[PDB]
Amino acid sequence: NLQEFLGGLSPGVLDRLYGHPATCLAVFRELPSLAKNWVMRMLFLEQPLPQAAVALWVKKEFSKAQEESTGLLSGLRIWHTQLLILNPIFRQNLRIALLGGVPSLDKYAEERWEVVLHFMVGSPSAAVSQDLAQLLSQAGLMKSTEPGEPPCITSAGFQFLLLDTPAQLWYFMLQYLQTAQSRGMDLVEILSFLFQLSFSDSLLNFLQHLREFGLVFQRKRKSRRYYPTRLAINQPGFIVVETNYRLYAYTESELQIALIALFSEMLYRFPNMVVAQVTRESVQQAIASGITAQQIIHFLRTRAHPVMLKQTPVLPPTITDQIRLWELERDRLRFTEGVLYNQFLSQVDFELLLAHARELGVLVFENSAKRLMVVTPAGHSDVKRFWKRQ
Amino acid sequence: AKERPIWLRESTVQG
Amino acid sequence: VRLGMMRHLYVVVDGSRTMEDQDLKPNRLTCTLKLLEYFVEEYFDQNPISQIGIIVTKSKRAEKLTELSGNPRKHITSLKKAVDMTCHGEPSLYNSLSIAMQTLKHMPGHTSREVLIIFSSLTTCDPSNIYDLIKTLKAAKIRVSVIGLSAEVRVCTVLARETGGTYHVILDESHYKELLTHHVSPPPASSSSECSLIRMGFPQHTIASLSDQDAKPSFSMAEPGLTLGGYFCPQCRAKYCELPVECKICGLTLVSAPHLARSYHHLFPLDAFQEIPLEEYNGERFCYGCQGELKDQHVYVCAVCQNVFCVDCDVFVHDSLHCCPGCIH
Amino acid sequence: LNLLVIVVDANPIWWGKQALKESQFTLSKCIDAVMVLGNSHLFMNRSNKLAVIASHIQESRFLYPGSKDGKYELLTSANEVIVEEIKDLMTKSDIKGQHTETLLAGSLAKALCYIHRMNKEVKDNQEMKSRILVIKAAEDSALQYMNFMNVIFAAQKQNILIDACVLDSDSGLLQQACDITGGLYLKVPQMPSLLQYLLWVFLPDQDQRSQLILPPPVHVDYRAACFCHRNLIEIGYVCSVCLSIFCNFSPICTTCETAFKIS
Amino acid sequence: GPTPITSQDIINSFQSIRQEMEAYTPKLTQVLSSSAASSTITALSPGGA
Ligand SMILES: [Zn+2]
Ligand SMILES: [Zn+2]
Ligand SMILES: [Zn+2]
Ligand SMILES: [Zn+2]
Ligand SMILES: [Zn+2]
Repeated sequence: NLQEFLGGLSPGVLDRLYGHPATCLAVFRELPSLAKNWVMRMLFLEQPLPQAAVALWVKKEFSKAQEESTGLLSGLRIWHTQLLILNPIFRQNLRIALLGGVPSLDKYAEERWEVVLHFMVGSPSAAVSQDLAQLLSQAGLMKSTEPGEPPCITSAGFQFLLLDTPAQLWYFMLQYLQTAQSRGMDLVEILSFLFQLSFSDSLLNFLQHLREFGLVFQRKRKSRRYYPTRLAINQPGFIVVETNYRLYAYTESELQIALIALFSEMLYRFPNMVVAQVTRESVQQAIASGITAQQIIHFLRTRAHPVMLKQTPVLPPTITDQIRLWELERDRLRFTEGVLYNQFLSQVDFELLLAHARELGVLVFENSAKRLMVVTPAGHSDVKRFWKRQ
Repeated sequence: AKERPIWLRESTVQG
Repeated sequence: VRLGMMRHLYVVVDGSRTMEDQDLKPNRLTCTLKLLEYFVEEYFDQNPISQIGIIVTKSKRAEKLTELSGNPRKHITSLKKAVDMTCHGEPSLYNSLSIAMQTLKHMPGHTSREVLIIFSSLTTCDPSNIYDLIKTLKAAKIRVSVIGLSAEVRVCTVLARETGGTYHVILDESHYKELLTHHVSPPPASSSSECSLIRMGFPQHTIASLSDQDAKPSFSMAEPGLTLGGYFCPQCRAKYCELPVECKICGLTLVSAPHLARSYHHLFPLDAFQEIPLEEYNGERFCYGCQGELKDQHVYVCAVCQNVFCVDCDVFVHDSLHCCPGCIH
Repeated sequence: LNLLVIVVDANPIWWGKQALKESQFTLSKCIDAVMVLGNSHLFMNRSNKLAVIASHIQESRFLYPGSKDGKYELLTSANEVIVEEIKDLMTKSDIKGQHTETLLAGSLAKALCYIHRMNKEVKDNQEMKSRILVIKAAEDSALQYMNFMNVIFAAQKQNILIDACVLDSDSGLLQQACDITGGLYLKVPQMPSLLQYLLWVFLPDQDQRSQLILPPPVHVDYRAACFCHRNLIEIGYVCSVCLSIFCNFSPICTTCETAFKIS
Repeated sequence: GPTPITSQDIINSFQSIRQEMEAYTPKLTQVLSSSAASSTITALSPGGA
């Protein structure tokens, strides 16, 4: 999540991020319910207050909310104990925010995002861009190994495909932000823009990337002014699932058919319907490719035709159950590397070694009756050294 | 009033 | 028309088998219970000094589900319990009316006695003739206003008109709310009905005098723990947890000042506002009451203040606020 | 979401007396505190909406239905409309010696219907929790008790809070209102520090007010007085027509003209 | 109802307030101060008034 991302940042970058007022408002908005009040309280105050007082302002009931919000803001480093005054920059910058100091767009965003997904799968008709190709490949969801040949999709790439467009886009931006620092792009500049969007050379490159994903659109030959799309700030289903492992996809887009074809066999193609059968051969292939069963049920669940919505569960339980069993069937044998110790002549010392292995956290399985245990090879030397020491 | 058994009523799959 | 400010109304509900039938969306018995809760909750909200008592008549027997009281929460609780009632038997109107008459016979003259019978099964098996009872009711000045369900039964037809009440039938569930909602208002007092002054006392809420000095510990008066402060009485000197409750000792009604002020809007009903669709020289595009643009060809005005009120404002003013905003000035 | 409504009592006579007194507290600061209080509320979340209402001896008018200073653009518009609107109302006004007491029930009546007008407009998906942050600044009017009493009940029926924040005089009638509807009450004695009371006591919404420690409710004296005298009476006599608290036994109560029969 | 309880002052007060707000938007400092805001918090404490 967005708040998750801010927490995983250094104090130096955070204070830099708390620049123009719009950022402080953006970070303020995500304060869950309580801390928003606390921010307003100690906003006009220039003198730190005791930590005990904050604790006693929340009734015993719903006390857990008092601590969790406090921990969240401590992570955000909004205030400091100073022994709980807010950051002088945040207080000042926030005070600036607090009285101080269309239909075409959505279609464009949906289409431009789709072509990226088209490229993700082996779709010959997809947008081609060297920067985009290396972006996805370096994003951890694609791999080429040969610049001349088009890249394939990694194990995580297939899972990314099934995720809903909101989470599908957000995960991509989250990966984009992390790699921005590695490639030499300042994280604060891009991160600050995203917040300001919700309402320089680095931005110009960043804006071009955002234009490529379809989140932003200048419409005026790349003018200074841009018009963000709906997805930039941050739909009815079409699949009918039958009890006999049949999917009737009411799809006109080639991408959705490509998605459904990942984990099912396509039988017939009609302009507003495609007949797909969820055969165990396909699903096992989909699971082998990297997909997780929960995603398949979720992917079919979210794109559920309205007719199935009235039924509960919308997906017939046997289909959902059967898909899971197909997943669990593959992993019947849980392979786990380890080192086995037998011929435990020292029965008394076997327990001592057992206790030592447990303390180190290396032991995986043990059998007291047979006086044997298995330890991962990583810790094999440690136990081997312990045995040699005697 | 003679409700269905647990196994038939709700899924028994671990997942 | 002078109304009965204080009224003692009994909501007699039939536990007949016909209530089992589902002509409406939910079970008929549940629906009446669900909606009767609205009337009970709303009944006191628009007449505090009044008191209500529910009766359920099933299997030819009329059992007092709840006695006369002033706490809507207690009555509503019984309604929730009655949802799972067996609802198997045949009602007896004579039994129901007789039960109400006994309790209402001893009521003070000033109060306006009433009864509301929710009739569901057209059949009425009774131990004795009801026409003798009907004569007694008129001498007892009890207003019985039946609300039939899916039947214009003759027996009830004479009952309402002969006894002075009003008879109605449920055209549909939505119409059902209108019928009961009408009975919420204090029915006008007829020529036969009389009025008299009623004694009452206003219980001043009291708490610990000065840091638990000369404190007044006590638990309640109808697992209540000790209470630092609570309503007292001019005469009982008894700790009453909540108001308005009749003195368990004096027999004198205890009621706070706001409750009496709640019913004044009945005395001074607001004159309806003439509806003129065209602008009619009204140069204010925004409604005066709500300062919102009028997107409809509709306007309302008073006879004194002569202000402009949209449909939303007029619907609100005559529904809840019971007063004209601007015309107050 | 929440629909806050700041029914400010901008009484020129009282606020003007402060100007003549040349006290530190002044109306301009009060509107700023309301302004900052208003900005913070919307600032909490996008879905929130607010409204501001003034009061005067004549009539009460709504004060509310790029980023030059750098603040949020939306808040910029609210400040402009409120700043200009209040000045017009204060500067322009007639004179009526007979009527000099501030009116608040009328202003509230404009507030209660606004939520209902706004409650209809809001879509079925989103449930709204409206509130009225009445900020009284002058004594109540005797003739307005009945009118004010009807609006309060309308609020309770529709579940709108009245968080009275009276100052410089404890309004016995207003403190009654906040109790009936579940609203908060507060008699701030440090008028210059008025805003900090607002951000603490009044700013948090109802869904969050419960999970918070706030000043305990003040005792409300539900006094009842006879219509002869206007003196507190503990045992009152009323008739089933007037429903009028009366001093002592009379053969017939004057307001009724009923042919009361002895017994 | 039951709830219980010169001319130039209206004129004098009305004119004085009329000229008060010709200076507006003092929000930067006039609305609150550290001393004034802090005093309110202390009052809101259980010990405070
Ligand atoms: Zn008593
Ligand atoms: Zn209107
Ligand atoms: Zn009027
Ligand atoms: Zn008297
Ligand atoms: Zn009278």
